[PDB]
Parts: sequence; C-alpha cells; structure tokens
Amino acid sequence: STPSIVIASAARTAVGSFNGAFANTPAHELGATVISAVLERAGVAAGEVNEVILGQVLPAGEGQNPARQAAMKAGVPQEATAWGMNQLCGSGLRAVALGMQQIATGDASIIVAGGMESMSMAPHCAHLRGGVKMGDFKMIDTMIKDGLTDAFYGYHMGTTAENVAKQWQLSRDEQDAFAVASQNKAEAAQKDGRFKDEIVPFIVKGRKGDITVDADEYIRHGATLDSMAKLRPAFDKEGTVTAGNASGLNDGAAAALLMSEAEASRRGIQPLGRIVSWATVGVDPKVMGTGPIPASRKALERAGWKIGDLDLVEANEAFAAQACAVNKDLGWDPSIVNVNGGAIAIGHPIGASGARILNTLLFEMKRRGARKGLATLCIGGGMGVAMCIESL
Amino acid sequence: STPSIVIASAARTAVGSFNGAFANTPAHELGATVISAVLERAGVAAGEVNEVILGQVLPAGEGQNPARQAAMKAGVPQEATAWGMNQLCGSGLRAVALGMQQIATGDASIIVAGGMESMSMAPHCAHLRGGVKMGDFKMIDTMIKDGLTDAFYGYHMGTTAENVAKQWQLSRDEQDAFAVASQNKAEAAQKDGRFKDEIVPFIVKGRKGDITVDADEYIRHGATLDSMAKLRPAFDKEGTVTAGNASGLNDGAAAALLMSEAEASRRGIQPLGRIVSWATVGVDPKVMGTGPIPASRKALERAGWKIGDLDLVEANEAFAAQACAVNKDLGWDPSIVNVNGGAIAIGHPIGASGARILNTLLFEMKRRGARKGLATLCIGGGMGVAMCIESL
Amino acid sequence: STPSIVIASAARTAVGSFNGAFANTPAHELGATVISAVLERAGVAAGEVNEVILGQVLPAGEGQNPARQAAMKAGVPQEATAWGMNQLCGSGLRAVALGMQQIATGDASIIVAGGMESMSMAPHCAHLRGGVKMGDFKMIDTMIKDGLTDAFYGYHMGTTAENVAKQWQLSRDEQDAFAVASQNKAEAAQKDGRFKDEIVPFIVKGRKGDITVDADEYIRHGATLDSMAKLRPAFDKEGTVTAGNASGLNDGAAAALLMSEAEASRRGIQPLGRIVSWATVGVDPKVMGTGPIPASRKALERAGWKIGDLDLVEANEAFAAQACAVNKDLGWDPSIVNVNGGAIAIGHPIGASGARILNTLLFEMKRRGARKGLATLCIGGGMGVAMCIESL
Amino acid sequence: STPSIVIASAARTAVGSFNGAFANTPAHELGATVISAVLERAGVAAGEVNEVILGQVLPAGEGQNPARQAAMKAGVPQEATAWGMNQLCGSGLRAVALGMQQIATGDASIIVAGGMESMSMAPHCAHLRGGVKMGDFKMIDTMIKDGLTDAFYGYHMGTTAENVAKQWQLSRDEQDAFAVASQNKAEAAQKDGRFKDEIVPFIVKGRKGDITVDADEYIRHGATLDSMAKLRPAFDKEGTVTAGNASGLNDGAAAALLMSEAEASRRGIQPLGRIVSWATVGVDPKVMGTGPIPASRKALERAGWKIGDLDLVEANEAFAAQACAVNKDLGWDPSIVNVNGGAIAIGHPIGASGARILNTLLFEMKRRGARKGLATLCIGGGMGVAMCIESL
Repeated sequence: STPSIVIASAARTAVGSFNGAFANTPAHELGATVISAVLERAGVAAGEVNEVILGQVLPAGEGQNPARQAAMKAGVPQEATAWGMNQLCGSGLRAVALGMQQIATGDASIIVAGGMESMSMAPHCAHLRGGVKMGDFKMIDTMIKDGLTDAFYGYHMGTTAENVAKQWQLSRDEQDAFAVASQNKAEAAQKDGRFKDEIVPFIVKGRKGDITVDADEYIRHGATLDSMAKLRPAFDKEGTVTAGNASGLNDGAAAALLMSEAEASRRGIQPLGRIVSWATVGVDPKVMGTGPIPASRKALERAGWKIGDLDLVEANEAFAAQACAVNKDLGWDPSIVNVNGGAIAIGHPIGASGARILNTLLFEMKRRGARKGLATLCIGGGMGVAMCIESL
Repeated sequence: STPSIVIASAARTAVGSFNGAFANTPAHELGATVISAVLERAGVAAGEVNEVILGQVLPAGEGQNPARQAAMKAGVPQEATAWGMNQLCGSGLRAVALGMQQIATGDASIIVAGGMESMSMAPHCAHLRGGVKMGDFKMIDTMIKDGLTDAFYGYHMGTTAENVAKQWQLSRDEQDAFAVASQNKAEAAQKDGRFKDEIVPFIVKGRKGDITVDADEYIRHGATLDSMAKLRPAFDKEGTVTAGNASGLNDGAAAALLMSEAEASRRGIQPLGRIVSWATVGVDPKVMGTGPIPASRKALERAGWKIGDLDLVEANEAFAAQACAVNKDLGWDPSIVNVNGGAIAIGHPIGASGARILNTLLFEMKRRGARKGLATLCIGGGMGVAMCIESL
Repeated sequence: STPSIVIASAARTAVGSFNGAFANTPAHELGATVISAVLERAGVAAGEVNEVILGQVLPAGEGQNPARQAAMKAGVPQEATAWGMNQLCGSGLRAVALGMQQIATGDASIIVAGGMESMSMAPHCAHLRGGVKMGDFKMIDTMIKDGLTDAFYGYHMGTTAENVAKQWQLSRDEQDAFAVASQNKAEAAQKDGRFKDEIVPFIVKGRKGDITVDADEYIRHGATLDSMAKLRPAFDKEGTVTAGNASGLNDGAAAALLMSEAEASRRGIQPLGRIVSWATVGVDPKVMGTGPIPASRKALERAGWKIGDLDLVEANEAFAAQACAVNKDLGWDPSIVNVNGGAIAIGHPIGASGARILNTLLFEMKRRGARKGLATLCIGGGMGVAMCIESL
Repeated sequence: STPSIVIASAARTAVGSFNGAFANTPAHELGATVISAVLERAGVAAGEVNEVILGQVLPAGEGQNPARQAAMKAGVPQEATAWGMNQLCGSGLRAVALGMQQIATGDASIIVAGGMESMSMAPHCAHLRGGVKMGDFKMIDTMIKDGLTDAFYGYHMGTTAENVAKQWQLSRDEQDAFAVASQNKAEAAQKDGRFKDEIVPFIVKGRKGDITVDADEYIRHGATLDSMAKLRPAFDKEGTVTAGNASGLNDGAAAALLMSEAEASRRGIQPLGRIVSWATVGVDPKVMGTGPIPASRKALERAGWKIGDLDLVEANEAFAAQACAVNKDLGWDPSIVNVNGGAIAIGHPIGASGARILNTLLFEMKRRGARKGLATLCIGGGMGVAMCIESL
C-alpha cells in the first residue's frame, strides 16, 4: 500500500503590516478564521477534524497552547487534539508535512495544518525570579530575540543575508532589482484579484466599528528602482542589505485541510494537490539562506523528479540576497518563481510563512493549470524545508 | 514488513526544584546533555542523527529554536535538523511519537526525541508596542500564563483537578494517601539506586565552582500524613487539592534514541523496548485530568492489547485527583502503577514530563522483567496522550 | 528698610497636550529654554545667576536633580546652585516665594524660580529589589500615583472635586458652563495674541526636522456646551465631574527672574511686579480644591489688602467644581478672574502650573495696567498657595 | 532685629543597611517617627507645627508628596503645610536652612525640617507611553539614575571621587586608613552609647512580630586594614576608590525643630543651638566631592568666624577621597572632625544625610560642651552646602 495524502482545501489571512491591521489581534484568532475557512471550503464539518497542527515561533503571553485556542474558537470540538510547533521560518510548511504523516501512519483521518504569527503582539520579557537588588535590566523583545536573532553568532538574520551576498558576489543593484520586481509582480497580482481565492477576510472586532481586512497591506504600490537605491543598509554599515530588499515584520495565518485521496473522493472534494514528497536539511547558520538548496534538491529526489519537470515554484523571499542565490544555484526558470511576487512585498509572518506561500502556490497552480510545483523556505539557525505537489 | 520502531537508548537529567539546582540553567543546556547521553549509551555517533525533536512549552527569550541550540551544543552537526513542539504536558511523550513517525514514513533513519523545560528561567512579559498611554499594567508570569492557566475559563490546572474531585467523589484523605504513597515509593526507589540508570548527571557550571546534579531534588524524604493533612487548599478556599497532593514546578530534560528494529540489530544495540502503538484524545478542558483514560484505551486497542495484559504502567501524577480517577476507571492493578513513584514526588517539568516517565518505564521494564508496558499523561486544555511499549 | 523683591522678567513655554508637542521632551530642556528667556528679557547674563529653583513633581528617570540640568544647559555657571522642590500643584508658585526668601534673607542677589513638568515623559515603575518569587505584579504609572492620587484616601483628585461639587451644591450645568467659558476666553486670548508676550517658543529637535512650538496646544477651538454636556462622569458614575470640566495632563515650564527692587533700579529694569506677600495653608485632603480660600485670604491679610482691592486674579482651574467654589466663597468679581482663560483650556503641567499662571497674571497686568494682582492654586493632599503682586 | 533661629530639638532614626532593617519601609514612615520625636523632645505639640519640610531624592512610587504623608501620620494638623525638596546629597541640611528662612521672613513660627530616604524602596522604571515599537529597552534603577549618576558625564559619583583622588594625589593606602578610621571611631561611639541621644527607635511592624531598630546597622565591627586593602576598585579597573572606602546605599530619616530664639525662651526650651549662618556654592560636577570647601568657607565668612574658631565639625564622608581633599584644603584639626565616625561607617541615606550629620553634630556639641560647630556635605552635580551652629 502507498497512502496518498491530499491538500483538500486551503486559506490564509491577509498579511498585515507590523503594528498595522492586526496590531492587536492574537494569532489564534487569525488561526481560527483560517481553520473554519478550510472546513467550509472542503465541505467538512469541524466535528470531523481529528487534530490541528500550527507552526508558531512567538507564542509568549498568549496562554496555553494557542493551537488548541484556535481550534476551539473555530468550532473544532473538545474530543479533538491540537498542538503548535517551531521550525522557525519553515514552521508553517513543516506542520503540513507533520499532518501528512499522522494520516500516513494510520493515526488520523482528517488534519488541519499550517501556521500563525502575530509579530505585532509579541511581548518584551525579562527573567525576574531571582530579583534585582541593583541595576538596569533589559526588557527583551521576544520578536527580535526568539525570531530574528541567530543564537550561535549573536547577530540578526539580515547579517546572514550579508554573508550569502558576499559568498555569491550579489551586488546591491541585483538585490534591489529583485526587490522591485517582487513589489511590481505582487502589486500586479493584487490588482488582478489573483490573491482573492486564497484570502479569507478577517474581521477585526472593535469598540468603534468592525473592519474587514481582505488585502495584503505590506505591498508597496508603484515600487521604483530609485526608491530602492535611495535606502541605507540596515545591518552592515557598508553593506548591501536594506529594508527595501529584505522582507518585513508581519502578522497572519494560513492553512490546509488534509485527508487521504480516497476520502476526498468519497465526499466529492477536488483537492488543491497531492503531497508527493517533502524534506528538511541543515546548513551552516552563518549562511542559513542557502537552506532551500539542499532542501529543494532532496524533496525532488524523493519525488523522483528532475528540476526541469516543475511548472511552478514558491521560494520564500527572506532577503533579496538569499532569494537571488537559491535561484542561481538550482537554475529553475525565474519566470515560474514567485509569479505573484514574494515576501519582500507580501510580508513575512514567521511561523505562518510556509503555509502562506503554500496557499499562494496551490491557488496559482489551480488558476494556470500547472501540474507540478514546489514550496521552499530558508530557516534561521541553518535549515531549509521543501514540498513537492502534484495536481490531480 | 511493518514499521517496527524501537527505542535504542534513553536518558534524562535529574529533575530540579523550582529556582533550585537548574535555577539559572537554560533548558537547551539540559537538552544538550541528554542528546549526548542517548548517543553514548547506544554507541551511536552524533553525526548519524538526522533530526532532534524536543517538546518545550516555555521558550520565551531563550532565543531562536532552543531545540536547535540543544542539538548543536551536544555535537549533532549542522547538517541535521531540530524543532520544538508543544502539546503542553504530553509534549515530551508526543515528541517520541513524532520521531517514530519520521522513521515509519522513511524520511529519517535516526531520531533523538523527548522534552525539555526550564520553568525557573521562564520570564515575565508584557505587550508594549502600542505603549501604555496611562494607568497601571501587569507584567505577566509566562510560566503561569502559558504553562498553567487554562486559556478557556481563565483558571489554574489545580481547579481542573478540583473538578475531577467533585465529579469522582474523592476525599481530602484519599488524595493525601496517594501523595504520601508516591513520595514513599520514590524515596524508597531513590535510595535503592533504581533511578541511577536513567539519570545522566548534569554539570551546573558556576563561577565559584561547578556542581554535579545527579539526583532529583523535588523528592522529599520521610513523608508523613500530618504534613500532607495540615496544608490549606491552594485553588479553592474550602477545597481538596493542595501543594502536597498536586505536582510541582520543575526543570529537567529527557530523550529517547529511535531507529528501526532492523537498524538496532545491525549495530548490536539491545533495545529498551519496541514502540508498538500510541494515541492522543481530547476531553472537556474543565476536567483535563481524564485525558489518560481515553488515550490509553485508544493506544491499547491499537496494539491489540487488553488492560489486563499490561505488566507495568506509568500514569503521570499531575494531581492526586486526576491520578486516582484514571486508576479507578481503567481498573488496572495499582500495585504496578508508578512503581518507583510519580510526579507529585519526582516533579513536573511540563515539556520534559512525557519523556521523563518514558525513561522510568523503560528502565524498570528492563530490570523487573516486564514484557509489556504503557506510559500515559493528562494534558492542559483537554487532551490525553499514551504510548504502548513491548520488550525484547 | 524691609526687603522688597521684584519679578524683573518672566517667561513660559507653550503648554503641550499629553503625549503631544513635547511628548518626548525632558522637563529640564523646557526649563532651560525658559531660564534663557527670563535672562534675555531682563537683560541679565547667565553668569550673574546665583540659584535656580524649579518646582517639579514627576522627575523619575530624568537623572540627578533636573533643576541643575536645566541651569547648566542654559549656561548658568557651575558656581551657581540649583534645586528642585515639590508642593504638588502649588510647586511652581511656591518656588517663586522660596526664591524671594533667598534674597530677603541676604543669601542671594539673583534667582530664577518656577517649575517644570513633563507628564508625558513620566515613567511606569515597580519595586523589584526583594525579587518577585512567582505570579504577576503591577507596573505603576508614576504620573497617576505620585501626581494625581490622594495618598490618604487612595482616590483621584477628581474625586476630591466631586466632594467639593456635593458640598457647594454645584450642578453639572454650572460646571460645564464654566468649562466652556474657560475654553472660549482662552481661544479668544490666543487668537488676539495675548499669550505671545508670555510665551517663549520652544524648538523640538528632530531627526527629520525641527518644530517650533509657540502655541498652547490643549485649548479647544469652538468648544460647544453640547460637547461638555455629552460627556460621561469620569470618577463617580452618577457624578458631575468629567474630562471636559477638569483640566488635563500636560507638559511645560515657566519661570520668573527675581532680584531686589533697588537692584532692578541700578540696572534700569522696568519690573513686571513687586512680590507684596504670599501664603500657604492646609485644608482637608478630601476637599483640597478649597485650598485657595484660606491661602488667598491669608495672603491678602499679609499685604494689607481687601479682596475688593484686586484688579486682576489668576485662580487655577484644576476642576470647574473647585474653581466655582473658590470664586463663590471669595466673592471677587468673576470678570477679573482668569480673564484669558484657565487650566481647563490651557492645561495643567503640575509642577509648572503655578509659574504658568503667574506668567499669565503678570503679562495681563502689564497689558491692562492693573495695579494689584493675585495668583492662587489648590494643592493635592489639601493645601493652598497664594501670591500678591503689585505693579511698579 | 536680625532674626535668630534656634534648633529647639532634633532626632534621627538609626541608619539601615541596603535592603536590611528598613528594606520595605516607605521613607515617610521613618519621617513620621522623627517628626514625633522632635515634638516630644522639645515639648511641642503637633498642633503647633506650621510646616514640615523634608529633603528626599528618591520619592518615586511612594505617592503624592511624602513630606505631607509623614506630617499627617505624625498628627500634624491638615491646616499646616508640607513639601519636599531635592538638592541631592545636600537636601537634608538645605531643608533646615530653608526652614530657618520661613521663620526669618515671618511666614512661620514653628517648622519641622530635615530629610528622609529609602534607597531600598526606590523602584525600577521605564517610559512606556509612546510604546517600544521594536528592540530591547532598559528598566532603569531610579536609585542609580536619579540618585547616583552624574547627569552630565554619565558616570557614577565614584568616578568623581576618582577625579578628586587623581587631582589631590591621594593614595589607596591613605583612603583605606581613613575608611578604617571612620569604622573604628563609629564602632567606639556606638559601643559607648554616644548615638543613643540622637537616635529615636523605629518600630518595623511585622506580620509575625514587630522589630524595634535603634542601632545603626551599617557600621562594621572590627574592621581591619586588610579588609579594605583586599577590595578591587569599584569604578576604575586601575583606580583607588572601592566599596570599602566609599559610603553605602542606605535608609533613614532625620529632623530638627526650629523656632525663633525668643520663642524657645518663652517656652522655657534649652535649644541644641542657634543657626548662625549657612551657605551653598557650586563646583565642577567632575569634582563634586570638593563642594564642602567653598561652601564652608562661605558659611564661616558669613558667621564672622575663622576656621580655627570651630570646636566641632561634621564633614560628610561620601568617599574617603573627597573627605580627605576637603580636610587637606580647609586644614581644620582632623581630631575635631567626625569624632564619632562618618558615613563610610554609618551609611548615606541621600536625602536624609545632611540632617543625619546635623544630628550627630548637635548631640556631640551638647555632650562635650563645644560652642562652635559646622556641618557640610558634597553634592552630586557639583555643589556644596554648610551650616554654622553656635551653642546656647
């Protein structure tokens, strides 16, 4: 026997700007909106879900197991189970793979999997148990410390982007021209409603009126080459990596309902793809941006695919330095990568990002009629992750 | 063939008291030591490890992916992978299930899985990005907030254990008799040397001298009934759960080394046991302590076992109310349950506990000649987790 | 020969709104600009200053003795001295009386006195030296706790205002009419340029552009009765005191340069006024708004003046309720009182407020040729302070 | 008529060690006990007090105007007034001069003046209103920032002491001997009972029992030269200033009751002394410890006294470096200086200090029948204060 698991349906919230639309929205509320979206999208009841798996890197102050909080809110019953996980920036795609294994091993019928992040709602913290007899103590930003800081080399993820830039000799112009392309592609898809299918509106409840967010607010309209070239380097003071050519700090969530291919056929569901293979591999944390290269190669090797059989790719844009590098090495046609733009434009809600690009990949595959696709992301601390999808 | 996954080796640190031995020791330092110890007792080099999965509930401020930090510090190379997960209190036993599924689906050969927790190091926090225009606020204790406060009703786990008491008509004398029986069992076994084999010593690097922690310090010697019956209830001013018949707040780590049964035989490794089956199930959050009941029935049914078949049990004592309710329903001989003691005496490092009680079961099964064996736990928010084990 | 002290020159900054124009300006920067202004307006050099005395209620986190920081920044020599003082709302006026006394006793020739306050920059705090063993604790708003809360009764100053409303039988209509009138009179004075003489502009230094602040930003233009009528009681849910008939939370500095009458004559300075008398008296904390009553009476008795001898009055408007009470009891003609509006409109930068209203008195006295003035304020904790000024 | 003000009576608490006897005692509680004491000692009823004046550098979080808190606790009537002031280390003496001035200008008859401080209770703070959009921020120790750091050069008072050691070429051995001598003189004086007359005991109310504190707890008994010599410099890795030859962080209060000489005679009071003169002068902040030189010289000139006229002197020991420079420059017989030890032994409760050493001077003057005395302190930010006292 050979299991065969499918992504029956999918949905992501809009990607919100740092301290923007979802500045005060807990992640699990966003998780709840995507959970109910994929349940109604597949025509599966919440009472049929066995388990819910959500990546999330910054859960501090949100209470017990936010994965359970989002399941219970979304109308999943208490007889189910739920948990979160953290492979950092790869978390939201990894969870989908972990959900695929629950079914493959005979321990679940129907999983909901993805990620959720509120980088806005991430707190400052300090270890205050001992007590402070004298002297300033630091209140630590958990978003910077737990999401953006290499634990081994002490510097920001964007410094790793400098390392990869200098390795591959990627000029400031090349990085900027990739950054403006991503903003133009993304603004172009948004106008044309190519993001409508995947986005489920989130309602931000308010004292003085409810608001419906259904649009990626981080996309810069009319992004220009000169606007990119005007900027100062954020990390290295004589470097190449600017705020324009790296992705942002963002809020959002994204998911996929998974079931066996036969169960989908029982119920008349038309899946957004079969999960044919997946893989995660580690590299040096100094150049974590190279993660997607070994990861995307192993995934393809597991599918029995060559790189030149693909039709579509989502390769996550943490930095125009590392995105450009991954693309150079693997050699896939750049006109099939980030067709609707990438993270530099859309945003980078860490734990949600992997389900985010997966959502974007599956819907464009349905839209253009691509059969073979791949989603991959670089990962802080030096990993990569990847997934090969085939359209039914 | 059948995916027949074994536990090649196992190791834990001793469990520390809150702000005690491991007071200022990062969880990942504690998890580093167990990853080396599992690799040593098996005879398996760190380079051969594909991935490290560690359950951990309270990572705030410890930096990017402490599972990865634990693995790198232990000498597992950059090429391997690592990630955290959180199903609260079952996390450590569910990571062993997850790592098993890696091997069963053929995505990995060798996994080190378990849990780690530093509850002493968990910080206080607040969301301060919007600022606080006027008026007092709370700096929140993330240990309480994210580790012990049920997200649904707003209260402590010691009130969910009170709901199990009023429902199952347990007395203030019935619980006081179970807590002293688990402190006497654990003091007995400790002075016997039955904990020796599972514990790997941890070195607490001081400045005015090192200290070697090689014994659980939450175990209290000479537990009387007067001290247990003289306390005031902590979670209800006229109630039955106290500090003495509830579990503690603790630090600790624990892990198993996993591979296929065929691979153990090639390497000349006599495995502690074979993982026959596992399961998790949800229950009403209000009465979370009854997770072990349906979870152990699911696990047992999957193995094709009766409750009678079992020769040794590890039912985690989060409380004396949840524990007695699980022992009475399932009706298994309590003379074989928590045979060297439970978490009232031993302690309760949230994320580690699942991996902690797996150690105790695996080393006692080896020693007393018990063929079959089940470990089980209750989980906050309303779930249960269980894993059946068979001897070679 | 009895010591005669004169106010040679005075100045204030504009009064900023809470987290408004001066949101991130330390009180001492504001004080430094007013110190430089009184010196320039009197023709006295910084080098001649013996002492600076600045009332200030909320200096936490600003560093050692902000009054010295203000004097040094203003170029007052290191050989001079400087100190801060605190009689709450009375501070800025009390400091002038204290300055007067340094010259009366022969200990100094030349004093700059007043006060300064940045309610905006006041921090949140907690006592964390003992160490917090477990659970949540409070970050205390120092502005509320140290500035606005009665230390004996534990309620806000606005609750003392409610006590005064009840005792003097002051309707919500009478309080709201008074409030609207203070806004309309301030708006009119502002429009006609009656605050220009007293205000020295303040340059808020910026990364991306300097902003000159020379207008009182808290004054509401076109304030309507209905806008006051619509508000909810802020302190007693069936009370009369609201946000609209109370003063606000504000930032500013204000000062006066003093010397003897004979000294002003040698220098050829035409002084703003002679300090004829001052007084300070306690009342019940519960009705602290009544402070001005005994304080003004005692100040007039010391001058040898009848209430009817006054040509102009500044009675500070902490709350409409108390301003009304004061005016009723004293019986002075209301048309000579706060002729250019009061603190309901202008603001109440606590430690500066007494020097703020003295500036307004002095510059209107000059403009209209009023010979006899009085400035008075109520004081949290139950006190009053009053000063009689006569024109030369 | 040249007003002649006497110190009718005086008192102080013992000086408490940092987080020691008065660890959770608010400063106004200490002040209340000394207010009661000066009244009882002088035979004056609380109802007769016109004003209370208390220096206090670190009032954050204690609530509105702690001077008023103290006065009201001590039964001083609501109709009196009270205020705090801040001239840093000079405060507690300056407040006495300012009290004298109330009486001298005919504004009051009876004043209670001194200082109070609880460095233990001083909180950590931060400005949080604008929010912290991203990145770490410090919780600031208000004791260090507002008490002990130079606001201009950003360094500790200890560095100014190093500046004075370098400038006066004061060896480590000379400073250490001075420090040892302060300890041994204070020990001898404590043992002989010489602090008993000045100290009023203070009841620390407990929950498991009340503790009466009537001994200065910071004084080290049996202090050795070797114990000073073994310390490492605390501020300059190659300096001379140490924990041992500097004063400490402390809690306490101290006060004097003032009235006219003619008033004491009416009441039949034998006063502790007549205030003959006072002075305050500025110096370079970099060498603030030199303050006492120009202040003492100025106070003596004012009194009409030569340095040689003095029979007793209290010169506050902030640091052995500056105490030594002061004594060298003035050249007064070091045998009449700090005859019962100084603040290196006794402690330095900032705002209370100047009234602390006034108390010790007055009670030793009475003891030995000394006719002419002077007290002086150096002040943070570069100032000096001094008062001349003559026995009746």
